[PDB]
Amino acid sequence: FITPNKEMRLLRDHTRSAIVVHRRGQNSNMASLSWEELERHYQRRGNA
Amino acid sequence: SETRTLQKIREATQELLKYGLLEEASKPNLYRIVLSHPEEVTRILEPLDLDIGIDEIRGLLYVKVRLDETPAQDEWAHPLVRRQRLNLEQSLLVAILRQHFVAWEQESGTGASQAQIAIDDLLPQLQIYLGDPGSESKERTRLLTLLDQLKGHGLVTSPDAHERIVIRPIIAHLADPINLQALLAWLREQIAQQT
Amino acid sequence: MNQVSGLAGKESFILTRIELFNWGGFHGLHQAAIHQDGTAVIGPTGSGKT
Amino acid sequence: RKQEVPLPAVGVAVTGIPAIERLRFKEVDDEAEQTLDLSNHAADLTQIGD
Ligand SMILES: Nc1ncnc2c1ncn2[C@@H]1O[C@H](COP(=O)(O)OP(=O)(O)O)[C@@H](O)[C@H]1O
Repeated sequence: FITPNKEMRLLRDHTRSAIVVHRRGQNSNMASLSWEELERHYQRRGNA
Repeated sequence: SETRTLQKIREATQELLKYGLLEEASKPNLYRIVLSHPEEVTRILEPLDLDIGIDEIRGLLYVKVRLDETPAQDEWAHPLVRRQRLNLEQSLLVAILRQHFVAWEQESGTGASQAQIAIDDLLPQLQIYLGDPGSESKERTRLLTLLDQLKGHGLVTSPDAHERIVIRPIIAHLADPINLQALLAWLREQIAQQT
Repeated sequence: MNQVSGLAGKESFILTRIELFNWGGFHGLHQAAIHQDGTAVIGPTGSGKT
Repeated sequence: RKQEVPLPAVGVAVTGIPAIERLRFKEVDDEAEQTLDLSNHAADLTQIGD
């Protein structure tokens, strides 16, 4: 599935890995992660 | 005896095939007649896989290949229309003329009467990419022969009595204008890097 | 969910990797791993998903 | 012996119709270097807006 950050809660329950693609200037980068690793990342963000 | 195509339409079609374009600027009688009978000219050209594209804004008609709508062939091939690749100098000159034409249109508007440009103005610009071949008598002669070669394709008029040319409308409809920009900028960057 | 996931990887070919090189906005070499159980692609507008 | 005789025109070939599309521009080649870089692009670590 492709989605611009919509229905994230729904994808989380029927897929096991996400491909986070983000933009910086003219270049684009993609990083593949599991939902749980991204959860750990969000928990680190939670200390802010 | 049998019906014959109207003399004026036959003349217009033969002219259009010979030179590849008509212009209200220099051939009003035929150009207007063609626009008043588009279905006749398009019927005449369709058996040959040719078809007129019309540019009402700039007052121009030009032939183009009428081949099938994006068939299995990704690029068209036609028996009569023999393709060409302009040599390097011709490409540079066409790119310079094209950017001059676009820059002028940006100000006076699309289809505005092109301003006459002097020969002296172009040699400094060709020098930017070709250097000095050895003398003015050589560079001016080269520029003149290049302009005469281009006039064959219809991109520029002949130098008038005072050594100024005018850019023809047909330059706007080149096959891939993006190529001119790319090569021109690339060579400019090359010279700027080497200097 | 996994009771149905047994079909994937067993019966049919599953896309498990895509690799790009100077494709679109992806300069250099890149690669995305596709989980055999279904993958989502997320990112803000105009980030290269399409 | 370079006069022009009044013989007819037969086998009149019509070719080279000057369609403006038929022109292609010069393909000046570049040979300075090569773009060997295919690093992993490890800068992709997640840092995205809130
Ligand atoms: N070939 C192209 N033509 C037009 N724009 C392009 C092209 N390639 C890249 N772009 C740019 O790069 C991105 C390509 O679209 P994309 O980001 O993949 O859509 P989406 O938002 O669904 O991910 C856009 O930001 C676009 O501006």
